[PDB]
Amino acid sequence: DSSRNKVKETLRLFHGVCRKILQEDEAKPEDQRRKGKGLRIDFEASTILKRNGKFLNSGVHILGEVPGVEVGDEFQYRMELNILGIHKPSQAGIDYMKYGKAKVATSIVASGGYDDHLDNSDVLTYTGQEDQKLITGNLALATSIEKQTPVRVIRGKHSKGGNYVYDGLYLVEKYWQQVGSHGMNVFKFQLRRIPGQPELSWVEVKKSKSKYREGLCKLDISEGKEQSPISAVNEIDDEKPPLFTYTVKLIYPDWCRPVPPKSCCCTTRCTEAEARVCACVEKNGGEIPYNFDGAIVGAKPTIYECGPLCKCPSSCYLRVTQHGIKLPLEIFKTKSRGWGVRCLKSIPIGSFICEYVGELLEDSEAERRIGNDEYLFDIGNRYDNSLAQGMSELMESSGFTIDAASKGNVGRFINHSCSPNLYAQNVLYDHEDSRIPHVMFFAQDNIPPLQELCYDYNYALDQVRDSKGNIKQKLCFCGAAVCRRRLY
Ligand SMILES: C[S@@+](CC[C@H](N)C(=O)[O-])C[C@H]1O[C@@H](n2cnc3c(N)ncnc32)[C@H](O)[C@@H]1O
Ligand SMILES: [Zn+2]
Ligand SMILES: [Zn+2]
Ligand SMILES: [Zn+2]
Ligand SMILES: [Zn+2]
Repeated sequence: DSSRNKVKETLRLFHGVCRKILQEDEAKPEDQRRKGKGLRIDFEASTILKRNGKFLNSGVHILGEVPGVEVGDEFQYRMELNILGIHKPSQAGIDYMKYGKAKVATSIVASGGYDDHLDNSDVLTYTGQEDQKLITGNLALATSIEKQTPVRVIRGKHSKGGNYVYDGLYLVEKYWQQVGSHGMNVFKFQLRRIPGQPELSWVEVKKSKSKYREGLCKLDISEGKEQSPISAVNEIDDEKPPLFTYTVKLIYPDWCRPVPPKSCCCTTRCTEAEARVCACVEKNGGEIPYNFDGAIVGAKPTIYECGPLCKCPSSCYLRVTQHGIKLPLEIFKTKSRGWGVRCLKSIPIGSFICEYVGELLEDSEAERRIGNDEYLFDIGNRYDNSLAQGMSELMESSGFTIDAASKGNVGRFINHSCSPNLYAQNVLYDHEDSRIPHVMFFAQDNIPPLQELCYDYNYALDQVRDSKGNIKQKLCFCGAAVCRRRLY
């Protein structure tokens, strides 16, 4: 029930610790950094979580589906498999457990180039293990043929971007022996995916790359304004996306034209390591809030980026959300929540998605809203310090509203979930007005491709009111195992 949430939170804690350790290394002068000399942030984070009892399913083998782990789930590090107890061994490709007097495989890691042909997508050929011997793992995978017991398959790319993918449950059908190219016998196993499971994510991505893709009903809702086109897909009905004036960047009315923020004195990328003063690093409380790869280290009340009069180059480490969308986004028709947003590739945890763009207005003007309050985003105090607290145990609301009813960007189409994979992060760079930060969405999960993007709308129950002025209700259809059942 809450096992999905405990899995996601466990991973979130792991990656938070990883990015903290890495931040710590990136703050050091290049000469004293450990990244070169065998820094293993995954192993340190792993150790920290283990020594605090954070590992799930430890000391127990599971055959078949693991609670809270779903088909399509992606992992950046192999040790995540260890932390969740999906796949116990540190290095070995095959994991197994006792079954009667024998042993059957519970899990395999097919690391590498995988076959990408669509008419064989349910079938997998797996190499075993100078001759390979029918012992331990190989023997267990062979016994799986006799028992017809399910095997978990994890696809491993030969880093950071969707390195391990859980592809679901397979049955082992046969095995044989042949000379490998190293010159000795190896074992080969044929597995078949069990019918009834969600489609493989690589299959969906592959089908999505075609121009004859099912349901494709618009090439670019951006109308050529975003640097990459944002398409629209509808496999549900024949409805087309709502019309609105697409707006890439937030445009300030004259009542809040930016007063020029306090600038920067660095001729190159800002970092803690370079020792002369950077004002923008002090704005962030003496830290760089991003890792050097662009990922947010961890949610904060406010992040300060370098602005228009900082002498920094575009690739400064404090310049991230200001460069706009980089992911290949698209909107698509949901069954019961109107239009939603998703991405055509994996999104690494910590990645910036997009801004909530629209017309800025004061609250008072906000309470007089007529027409569409579906696209009203109230700024102020969405910061969630849960993760920061959890990690510490290991180691002012705003009146203003963004109205995207008439003018906005793709962010207006992002739906609500009670178990969200995104969060809202306040960012300042072209001004220092605390009342009206940019609302920047970041990933708080490693997001598999084509998984719907969602954040917490954070409405208070029984405070959303009628056209005539009284309490209104709306049900939440987010489908999460722990759904709070009402949107407002
Ligand atoms: C900012 S709009 C998001 C895009 C919208 N779905 C559309 O088609 O234009 C918010 C509206 O989407 C719908 N919505 C978003 N999340 C929902 C959820 N979890 N359950 C039910 N409706 C949802 C609600 O009607 C809500 O008023
Ligand atoms: Zn800078
Ligand atoms: Zn600087
Ligand atoms: Zn600066
Ligand atoms: Zn819900």
